[PDB]
Amino acid sequence: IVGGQECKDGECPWQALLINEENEGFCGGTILSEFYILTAAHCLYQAKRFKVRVGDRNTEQEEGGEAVHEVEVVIKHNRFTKETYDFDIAVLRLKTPITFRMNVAPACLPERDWAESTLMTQKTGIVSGFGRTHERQSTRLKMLEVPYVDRNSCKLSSSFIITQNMFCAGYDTKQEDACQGDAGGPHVTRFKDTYFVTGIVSWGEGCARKGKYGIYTKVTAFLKWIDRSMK
Amino acid sequence: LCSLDNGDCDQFCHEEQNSVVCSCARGYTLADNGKACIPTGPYPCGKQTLE
RNA sequence: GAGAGCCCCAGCGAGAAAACGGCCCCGCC
Ligand SMILES: O=C(NC[C@H]1CN(c2ccc(N3CCOCC3=O)cc2)C(=O)O1)c1ccc(Cl)s1
Ligand SMILES: [Ca+2]
Ligand code: NA
Repeated sequence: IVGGQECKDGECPWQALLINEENEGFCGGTILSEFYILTAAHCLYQAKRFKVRVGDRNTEQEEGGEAVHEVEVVIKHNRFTKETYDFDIAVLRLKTPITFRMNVAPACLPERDWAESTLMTQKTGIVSGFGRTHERQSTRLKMLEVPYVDRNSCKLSSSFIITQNMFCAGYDTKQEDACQGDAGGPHVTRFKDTYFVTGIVSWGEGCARKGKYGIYTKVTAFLKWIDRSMK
Repeated sequence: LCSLDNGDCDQFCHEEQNSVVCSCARGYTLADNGKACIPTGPYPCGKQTLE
């Protein structure tokens, strides 16, 4: 995350970290249930093999309530393409159930129509992760408030096609954005002190560049696919 | 209805037979008042953790 | 909306050194 703040104790308990063979974090995830993690499809092409860490906040100091879960099942969206990053979504089923505790709790899946009318129409959402702090990876979990950006502005701003499975969030010139390493992580929207999954960190042209935004997988278009993928 | 302050619902609001209907995400129960959402267990979805 | 042709299919099926088309989600006359 570029700019933003640290996640303080218990503030981002739905954050998951995908970790490769050398225990290096490379992508984020969002805890949905005891067995299921939401992530980006393109994150499945970064590491040879990986596990999911949850309940982590400072990677440098591994003492506390962190736990690494092995992935039983990967459920990538059949329509994902790396040429466009369209359908940038996957669901991981874990071999072992997550024990919810301090810093380990799922984000809520909203109903679609309500999500569209009530969450997507909010001023801002919250993105989080362990990724780089400029365009390089944070040792501490960070969060950032990102304004929703209208589709027409987003499309004009972009060098790549913005599909209906994507939305923009962040700032025109202000040096705040997600970055490399945050992909697959949570974009959640707050409504009366309850946080609902609204996006997946997908891609951006660099990080915090002027006249560019963060591109997120529009979770509302995938709520049905998610339900299916959670059995 | 649902455009007037979410129909007074804590979470989901839907318009049904000219009337508001509130509902809640899995892991919540609808309160007696038909509007508030009540956690069933200690770690309900979407809540920042305190202990 | 519907029907069809194809494309996709790391989920449930089936099969053959564990990203290798019957069904759920899903795309493109
Ligand atoms: O990971 C990010 N970017 C870091 C890196 C990744 N990246 C980047 C990666 C892919 C694509 N795209 C665009 C979609 O078609 C395929 C493709 O190739 C564009 C940019 C880039 O230019 O820098 C992000 C920045 C903001 C958000 Cl939100 S995610
Ligand atoms: Ca730690
Ligand atoms: Na920007």
